[PDB]
Amino acid sequence: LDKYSEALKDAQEKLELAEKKATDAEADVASLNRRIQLVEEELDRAQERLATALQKL
Amino acid sequence: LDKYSEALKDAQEKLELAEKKATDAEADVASLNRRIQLVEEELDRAQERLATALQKL
Repeated sequence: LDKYSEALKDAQEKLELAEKKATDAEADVASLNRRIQLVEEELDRAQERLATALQKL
Repeated sequence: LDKYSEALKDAQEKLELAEKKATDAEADVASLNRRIQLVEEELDRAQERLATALQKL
């Protein structure tokens, strides 16, 4: 009962931590998706500014 | 024993699933991290190309 209870408190805590890791990994997926998109948008802007600088050049 | 064994297999399944929520979220953030590294590297390369175009300008 204890082998399972202990395995459970550990599986359950590991779950809370895996769920937390998932929460954080997902928070990071979302925070990075935001950041990736921000760098993609800023990249498009750098590329547009580059096309502009190159046309001005 | 069954209550703990079941709660355990469920904590373990939830754990494997949460680990996969995290692994998939990790795969996604990792994909995104690769994208931020590549896009941000291009942001900076575009920004550097831009700085170059602007300096040349």
